[PDB]
Amino acid sequence: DPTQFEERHLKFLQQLGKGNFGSVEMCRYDPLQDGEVVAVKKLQHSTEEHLRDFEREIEILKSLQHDNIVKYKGVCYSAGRRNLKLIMEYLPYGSLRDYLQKHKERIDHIKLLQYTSQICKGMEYLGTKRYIHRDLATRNILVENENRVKIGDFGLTKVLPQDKEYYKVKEPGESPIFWYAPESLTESKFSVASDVWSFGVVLYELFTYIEKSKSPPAEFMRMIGNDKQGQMIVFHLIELLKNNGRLPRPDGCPDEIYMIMTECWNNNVNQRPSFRDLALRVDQIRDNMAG
Ligand SMILES: CCS(=O)(=O)N1CC(CC#N)(n2cc(-c3nc(Nc4ccc(C5CCN(C)CC5)cc4)nc4[nH]ccc34)cn2)C1
Repeated sequence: DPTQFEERHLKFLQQLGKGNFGSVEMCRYDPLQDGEVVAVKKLQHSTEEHLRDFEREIEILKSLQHDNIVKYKGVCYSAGRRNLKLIMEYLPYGSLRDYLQKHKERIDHIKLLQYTSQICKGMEYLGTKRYIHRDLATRNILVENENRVKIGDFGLTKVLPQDKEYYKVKEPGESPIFWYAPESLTESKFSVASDVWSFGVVLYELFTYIEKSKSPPAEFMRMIGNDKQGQMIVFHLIELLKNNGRLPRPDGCPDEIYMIMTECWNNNVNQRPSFRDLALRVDQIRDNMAG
């Protein structure tokens, strides 16, 4: 509905996030001019290809309704109905990556496992639509309140072809290589199982509390050698992963939780756990610490 969010009533307030190809702004929608705060995603450095990808992303988000997925509100066909902007609920505590850093002193293991469980259920839901997220990372998780997080961005999400259980990317632009499964690096293959690999990296991130020098890029670069540049980095990352190099157990991380991470990081795609497996395992851990 192009009349739902009219550009003349959508007022900019603050910048919330920004990257090479997109940004999110805090805006106020006041049709009666005298209104709700919303989050608005727009492209940056747009092209016809990027705009078509953005249309697919909007359709993906519109099709999702789940407690742990940020809520679609609509679209603004701005610039006289010659451009597109995506309208979403505003989540007041921002990205989980920043929230964990700001509030680590009140976030214990059982809280981390609540966030883990919630991310997992969002991903179970995504898989029922045959969507592959391809960019799971704490920077793409948003915090609604102390007890609720949601997957907040779907800019790299792809729909599986009807007769295959993987999506093969041809020319990969934005590639978060230090979250990628080995078969994504070596064969450009993305699947539910590669999302599970990346979820293991998210779980690692959580239990580092986003401490300085413990991020996946920083750790993998320290193991590879900080002087390496360009494709050499990739070559070494592939060799490292294929022969069982892995992110370390974070300081203070229980062995049981590191074991979850390492089971997600199986080079054998079919042996990785399912998101249903993981959600039940994590919720049983929480419940057996204390319900
Ligand atoms: C393609 C690149 S992108 O730019 O498009 N990309 C998407 C991207 C990553 C993800 N997911 N993102 C999304 C949002 C976003 N934020 C919010 N609320 C918010 C509230 C408060 C603060 C403050 C800032 C200052 N201080 C640190 C404390 C928190 C920030 C945000 N609500 C939202 N609803 C939907 C989206 C969204 C933000 N970043 C980044």
